[PDB]
Amino acid sequence: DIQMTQSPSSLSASVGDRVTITCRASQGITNDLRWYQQKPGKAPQCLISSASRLQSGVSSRFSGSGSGTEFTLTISSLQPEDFATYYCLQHNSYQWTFGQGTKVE
Amino acid sequence: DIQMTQSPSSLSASVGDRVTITCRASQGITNDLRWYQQKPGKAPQCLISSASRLQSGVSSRFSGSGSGTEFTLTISSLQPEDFATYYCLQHNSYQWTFGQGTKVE
Amino acid sequence: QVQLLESGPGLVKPSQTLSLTCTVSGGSVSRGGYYWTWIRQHPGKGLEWIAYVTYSGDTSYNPSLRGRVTISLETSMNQFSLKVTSVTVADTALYFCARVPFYYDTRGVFYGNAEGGFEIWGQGTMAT
Amino acid sequence: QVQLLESGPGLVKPSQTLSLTCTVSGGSVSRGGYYWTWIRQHPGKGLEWIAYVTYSGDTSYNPSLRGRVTISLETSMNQFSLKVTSVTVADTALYFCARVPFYYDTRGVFYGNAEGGFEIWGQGTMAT
Amino acid sequence: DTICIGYHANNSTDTVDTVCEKNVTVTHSVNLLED
Amino acid sequence: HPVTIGECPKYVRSTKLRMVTGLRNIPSAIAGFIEGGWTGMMDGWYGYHHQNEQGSGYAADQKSTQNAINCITNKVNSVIEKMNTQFTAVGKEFNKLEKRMENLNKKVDDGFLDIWTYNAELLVLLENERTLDFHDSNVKNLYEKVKNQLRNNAKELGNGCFEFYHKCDNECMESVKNGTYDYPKYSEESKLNREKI
Amino acid sequence: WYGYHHQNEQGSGYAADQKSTQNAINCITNKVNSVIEKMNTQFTAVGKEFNKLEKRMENLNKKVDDGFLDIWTYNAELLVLLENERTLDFHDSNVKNLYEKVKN
Ligand SMILES: *[C@@H]1O[C@H](CO)[C@@H](O)[C@H](O)[C@H]1NC(C)=O
Ligand SMILES: *[C@@H]1O[C@H](CO)[C@@H](O)[C@H](O)[C@H]1NC(C)=O
Ligand SMILES: *[C@@H]1O[C@H](CO)[C@@H](O)[C@H](O)[C@H]1NC(C)=O
Repeated sequence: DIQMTQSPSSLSASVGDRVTITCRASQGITNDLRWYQQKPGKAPQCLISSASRLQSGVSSRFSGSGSGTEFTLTISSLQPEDFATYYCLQHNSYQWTFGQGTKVE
Repeated sequence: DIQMTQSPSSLSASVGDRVTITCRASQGITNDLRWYQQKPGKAPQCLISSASRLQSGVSSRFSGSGSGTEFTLTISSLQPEDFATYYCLQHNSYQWTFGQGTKVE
Repeated sequence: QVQLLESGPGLVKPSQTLSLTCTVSGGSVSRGGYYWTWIRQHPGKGLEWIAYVTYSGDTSYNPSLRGRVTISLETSMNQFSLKVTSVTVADTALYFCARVPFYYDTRGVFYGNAEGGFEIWGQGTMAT
Repeated sequence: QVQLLESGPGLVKPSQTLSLTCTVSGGSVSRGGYYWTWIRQHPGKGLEWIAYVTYSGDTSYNPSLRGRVTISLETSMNQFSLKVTSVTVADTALYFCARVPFYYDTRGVFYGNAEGGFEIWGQGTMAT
Repeated sequence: DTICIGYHANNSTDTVDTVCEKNVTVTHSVNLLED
Repeated sequence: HPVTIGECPKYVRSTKLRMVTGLRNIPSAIAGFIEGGWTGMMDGWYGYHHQNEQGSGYAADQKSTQNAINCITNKVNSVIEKMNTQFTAVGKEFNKLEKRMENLNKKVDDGFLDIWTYNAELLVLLENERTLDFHDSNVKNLYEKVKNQLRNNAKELGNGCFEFYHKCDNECMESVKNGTYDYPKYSEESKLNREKI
Repeated sequence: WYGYHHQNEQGSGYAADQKSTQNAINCITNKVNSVIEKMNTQFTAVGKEFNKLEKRMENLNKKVDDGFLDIWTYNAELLVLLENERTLDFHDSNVKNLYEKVKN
């Protein structure tokens, strides 16, 4: 069971600031991480797939990097529509584990 | 010890003549012969490397040919600045032997 | 324009069968290269993965939920289903069905269409 | 503009040590793909090869001079040196240092510069 | 008693464009363009 | 700028145009070409690493490196020679009542230079692929040559390497590296060491 | 695109190699992107008209318009054909390098 540690679990920033959400892995996740964005009263959508690559319909402000155990999700500039809980999901193993969630505020 | 026999050891020609300097090998030298040229009071320079290929800064009058035991160095037209001793050096083996030297006159 | 539509019971007694279905509209569920996934979320908590299914046949379920839940792929009616047995207090959640693609494909070199490579999600149903 | 400059004693007694060095200026001696070679010429006679050294560490000598001479590559000081022991009458010669490249390269597809593929020579030092 | 078949690698950071791959780091390269 | 007089390079609308004249830079118990490239190989592009009783060291193959240099030099020379972009020397001016000929001149000047930019860029990327495949084939043909020389006297460890069943000295290692190798001399010792393993 | 079929005591089934298929997708998407991006055909917007005493410039304009379009047609067809051939060899080498990996 690859258990996923995501920090910081509570985050607060203003409009125009830059934050970095880091998700840490127990075992070695070889570029098999999906970043999610769950806005309240809305189904989650994927922003980053394969730990670095932007999805379609997702703006270029979001970025992902990292390999192995450590991964980073950087938002370049927070907008007022960037109020959501962010999750990290691994799919290297056949059992998938989500992160506990980082809610920006 | 791959021995170099180079003929003719004394050569004389006028301006505009064509000569041919032949260097013979004991064992089989497979395109690993360097042709040298020292003008009196001057360090030697390489004319032909890999037994056929002209070096840089060397005019197209000089030419080299041959494979195995027999090699030839042909000067197409002797100029007055072509007064030098000509050597053949093998580097097929790890022990390199120079020729005895052919001084054109 | 492939959409996932969920039908749920909405009210089940404890120690019963929670039968959920996720109907795929606008596309086929019988296409290879996707994880037909079921994700639940406890109220006031985070997302929890349950199971997936693939038209090849592979199914993977959570280690906390190996024996309890089962996931099936109804090829003929264009839907996939999740059935939860022995419903408890912790089983009430916001259930999402998803189509997680195998590969990152922006042009449809594998998928065949540009909208094949997209991760679509169900809007969510609530079970109690 | 790589130049090879030689420093020699110029006067050695018989049965002594001839310390010859060849300083490479305008380039690096710590570049692979070259034979850092030492050629001597007896006065009124022909060219005689003495030794070479590479940056890898390959080293060869003349069969007449296997045990007497040694060649070294000073990577930090950008030079290579030849040391001759038991100097006799036949050791009095005009000594040349040279950079014989491994490959015929007029373009620098290996060397990296068009001037890497060039065979350059020292002007010569005289030992008696 | 081992022998092996290998190739050249160094500290060069020359990046080239292949058709199916971008920014391929190569050991040696030439520039064709004057800017 | 397109308008050049004298002995001048041809104009392309390129920001970067680099030819591969080498292998891929993949750095890295010294194993062969499956694991990666050798940093300690410097005297060539292709070569060998031997380990035996006397010593261990890298030895480049000068013949295959020389033939690779011979094709790569001709590739760059053909890139230079095959471009026949014609030089613009003046630039033509037109008055207010010659707009159709002005647009035709701009169409020709912005068509030919776009075509030659495409041709130069396409030739560079295609022969970059051909160089990067040619180097892989040149390492694999060297491995196949050492395999065909060694035959059943060698145990492959995977990873581009051979372990001899018999015992070789520098002169044997140096013999596989050279093209001459005596297979029936070490055949019986290879049979005895293969039966024990 | 590439993968495995296993037969043993427990069961039999097909399993895809997602890493080699993803790297093959990574070159094939870049091949399609390079084929789209490299063509720089300039757009004709109006079409020029000429009178009766401008036949030489009329023929020159049709020569330019029917030369550039033929050149870019040849360039597009040749690029698509060559990258089709490289794709069909790339997939064969990707299966063979997978077989060589399982053999090694
Ligand atoms: C590699 O190292 C050498 C050592 O001096 C240096 O000159 C060269 O610039 C380095 N190359 C790169 C790309 O850093
Ligand atoms: C390649 O490098 C350039 C500049 O270093 C960069 O702009 C570009 O995004 C890179 N492309 C890829 C695919 O990494
Ligand atoms: C190298 O090759 C030559 C000719 O190909 C042969 O005569 C010689 O025995 C070989 N081995 C050594 C160690 O020189």
